[PDB]
Amino acid sequence: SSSVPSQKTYQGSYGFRLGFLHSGTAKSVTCTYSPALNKMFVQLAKTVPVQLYVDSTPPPGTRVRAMAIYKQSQHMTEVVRRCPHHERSSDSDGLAPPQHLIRVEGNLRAEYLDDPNTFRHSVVVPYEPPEVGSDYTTIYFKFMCNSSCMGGMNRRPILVIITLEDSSGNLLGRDSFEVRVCACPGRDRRTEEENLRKKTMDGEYFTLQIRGRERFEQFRERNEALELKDAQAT
Amino acid sequence: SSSVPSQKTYQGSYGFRLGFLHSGTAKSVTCTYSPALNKMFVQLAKTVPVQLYVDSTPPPGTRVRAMAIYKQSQHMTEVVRRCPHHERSSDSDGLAPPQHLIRVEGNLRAEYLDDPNTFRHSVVVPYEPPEVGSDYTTIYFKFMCNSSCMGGMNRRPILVIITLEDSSGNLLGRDSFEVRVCACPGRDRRTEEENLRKKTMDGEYFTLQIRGRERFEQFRERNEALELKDAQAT
Amino acid sequence: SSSVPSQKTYQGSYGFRLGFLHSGTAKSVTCTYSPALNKMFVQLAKTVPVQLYVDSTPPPGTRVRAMAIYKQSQHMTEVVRRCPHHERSSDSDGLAPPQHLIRVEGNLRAEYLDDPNTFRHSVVVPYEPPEVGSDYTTIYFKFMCNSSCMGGMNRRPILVIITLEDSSGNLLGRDSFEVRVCACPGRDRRTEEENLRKKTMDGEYFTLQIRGRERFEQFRERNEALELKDAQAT
Amino acid sequence: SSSVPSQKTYQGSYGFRLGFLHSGTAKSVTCTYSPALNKMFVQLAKTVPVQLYVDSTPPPGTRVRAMAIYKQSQHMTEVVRRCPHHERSSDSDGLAPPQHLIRVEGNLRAEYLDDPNTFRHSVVVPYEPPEVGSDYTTIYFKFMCNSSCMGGMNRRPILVIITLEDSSGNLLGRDSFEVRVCACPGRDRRTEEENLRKKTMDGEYFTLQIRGRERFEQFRERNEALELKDAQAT
DNA sequence: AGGAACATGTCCCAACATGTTGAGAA
DNA sequence: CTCAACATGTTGGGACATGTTCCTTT
Ligand SMILES: [Zn+2]
Ligand SMILES: [Zn+2]
Ligand SMILES: [Zn+2]
Ligand SMILES: [Zn+2]
Repeated sequence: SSSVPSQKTYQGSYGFRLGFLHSGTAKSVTCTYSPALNKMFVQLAKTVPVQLYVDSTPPPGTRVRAMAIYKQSQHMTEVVRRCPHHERSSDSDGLAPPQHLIRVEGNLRAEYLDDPNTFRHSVVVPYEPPEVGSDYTTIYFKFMCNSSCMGGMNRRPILVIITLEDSSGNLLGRDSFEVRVCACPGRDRRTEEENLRKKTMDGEYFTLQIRGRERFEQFRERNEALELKDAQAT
Repeated sequence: SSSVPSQKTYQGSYGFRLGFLHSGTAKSVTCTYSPALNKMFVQLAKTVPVQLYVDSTPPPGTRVRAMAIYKQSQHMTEVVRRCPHHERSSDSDGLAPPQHLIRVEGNLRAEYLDDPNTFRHSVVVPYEPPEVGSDYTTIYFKFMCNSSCMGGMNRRPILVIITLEDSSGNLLGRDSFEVRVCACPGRDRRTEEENLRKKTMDGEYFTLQIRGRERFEQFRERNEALELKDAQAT
Repeated sequence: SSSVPSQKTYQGSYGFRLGFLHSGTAKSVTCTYSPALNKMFVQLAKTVPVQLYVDSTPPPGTRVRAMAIYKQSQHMTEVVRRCPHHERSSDSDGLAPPQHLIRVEGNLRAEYLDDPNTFRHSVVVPYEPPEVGSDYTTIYFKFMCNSSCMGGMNRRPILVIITLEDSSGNLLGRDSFEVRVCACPGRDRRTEEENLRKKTMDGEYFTLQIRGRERFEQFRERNEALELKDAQAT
Repeated sequence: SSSVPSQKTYQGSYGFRLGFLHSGTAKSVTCTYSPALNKMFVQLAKTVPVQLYVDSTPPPGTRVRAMAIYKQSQHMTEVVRRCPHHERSSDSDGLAPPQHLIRVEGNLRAEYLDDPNTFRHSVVVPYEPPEVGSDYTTIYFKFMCNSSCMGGMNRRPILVIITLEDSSGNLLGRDSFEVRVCACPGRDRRTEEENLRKKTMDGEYFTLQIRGRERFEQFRERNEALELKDAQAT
């Protein structure tokens, strides 16, 4: 009640920042990212690949930490955790405590923390350099609850904070993205981007006609992302 | 689960890449390759010839490893293995462990690895130069499970990664192709190449509103570029 | 797992049976009963009045027990309990254990049992005679979970069994009705009674062949005979 | 070893037979019996009990055997067990061996064991006299595998031998019915009755037009019910 | 407080998917 | 060694299910 985890973006000296795959919005997609809202839509307990980018390799012993907080200010001080139901269910993973919302997949060096003061949960992993011929590293997350789970997130939007820190635990970089765990990411995603379009519509716009639905959605995706970089330029 | 090995193409210092041009005559193969999908269609336990291309002769001790991973991101962290039924089968030649999906044929120097940290399976063979009169080295594989095997791949599409490495295991080159092990390769290939065609024969147009003159310029050219390349499907 | 308690109607020596005729005025109830389904629609934790009818006054020590079981046979063996979230709620009045779904209201003699052999839950109260001027005894229930509560009933229809017994617990009578705890009782009732109607109004003509002259007569004396008795919408 | 037991409808002095609740060819189900085929279509691990009926209720202690045997004149020797895949799947129920096809939940009297010589699988339960306020008995059946699982029944038909046997285990009854555990008991059921009735249909056949998809099923829940009561040619 | 208008998890079933079997082609 | 017909588990997404928000109403 006297300290909330900072969510201010910060590239730092290593140009740290995140990247995500490109997905559709079909009623079959299990995970899909919206550059228009910097928000990930994923089904319960399904893999969420997050790409980590760097301009220069960080010092030895650098770790990456994932932590979730509530987006709305009236809930910001409330620790995000699993609901009574899903909490009362153990998984093959004997590493992550049954109360943690975020898990890391395929990494036995992962470590789950319960802050003794803030009581906030978080999972940390060693920073690994990109594979030879690659420009980024990628971590695979999982969210063990539906944003709607009663007794848990209870329909409250959450934000995921990814920090890059050194052996001492000092901040080296930080980025973030919103998350919504739901039954149909495709549907929910289309709905939100649809409500966003019918809003910031004002001014002089050039018109480009595109052939094909897939090609169009890519062009539209790259377009809405650019309109975001401007949304907060001043 | 287990971390995901890189699947990014990397020709490296030797311009490493794969080829799939092996006639039907001589060792009448029942498999077939589709360049339109970069996917091979083969039957369970049947020879699959793959061509290795390199610009200059690699150093002494170079090897060639083969590893299979699940294509879809929600399965990428799961290790690709054989199904219980086929695993306990006696189709084992001794050299290859009963749990490996990928096998090398006609090479007694092949070594099968069951990683102790990533739990991933793979098979390695010493790199061999092309035959006198050829500019490529052939290698023969065998897939011990149907892509549909329950308990196994379970109808989940897989991707085979071929990496070139030095005696130590350092990456020198990498390439890959999709694989589907079925009972009727010819059929399944027609169907999939057919579904691919229908996907690029839909003439529906969409309009996009672009803000900023320069931006429009960039997007337009991007489109004209894809446009002046649409007329070639004949 | 747990054996399934009998749900067969048995009026017994006292002609025991239930009734659901309680006006809206006085204790304005938000629940509603559908005789066309013998199913009660009520909201979470809201009073549900039920009438007890008997031909002759029962012996001293007679009690009335209430037990809920899942309707569908594939769930019948699962004990009906509250969900984790609502179970840890503070809506507990003390008398009733936090895990019980069914509660008795306005009766401090009510006893809650958590069977040590069947693990089934139930609540009992001493049988009380009708009020001067009435031929039925009223009892008030409270359902502490929504039929949709995950971790709990999980959208699975339940059935409430009311049994009349002697001081020892021997069966003297039994009756029952279905129950659905939802947020909008009125709506859900209309929908279900509506789906019931459409089920008994289909107007598509199909064909049926027979291989006899006698037996045919029976299915002949009923066919063009049921299409007559329809003095409801004509 | 021995051989395959009888399956000739032999009620005996005590008489014996069973029954199944209402089951329509509607694909809106998870199980259904086709009297015109004597085949119990049911999904995987979905409880599907059968009614116990007996005129002269045998002496307490008597038991009802239930076994599975292939109806094909070549596999009748092979024991009916679970596929290698599902075998790994160790269900919570430790009462039934993780290799037995049949199960019976919510019944401590459940008996499971491997034959000492032939090494067969069987389940036996004590004939519980119709309890207070009833007239018959009901046991909860299951099938932990599909009739198509490879490494198991492998697309091979089976019969559930239900013979009432005294405490000792001496013959007393003999009833039976074929089973086809699948994923679509509805479709599958009709896809058989079709080709079934497709044969032998030349002669005097009256007509009858029934209006009402449900009524049609009602005139079928009796007419066809007499195709086993009137059709006594053999 | 009764009730459209959301918000959001499940279900239905016609495709679709895919190993079998078998008769015919070169 | 190719197709046609089957035999059979899985899927895609519109329809349905179901708690929540908030204006209009006694
Ligand atoms: Zn939850
Ligand atoms: Zn297999
Ligand atoms: Zn609840
Ligand atoms: Zn099986």
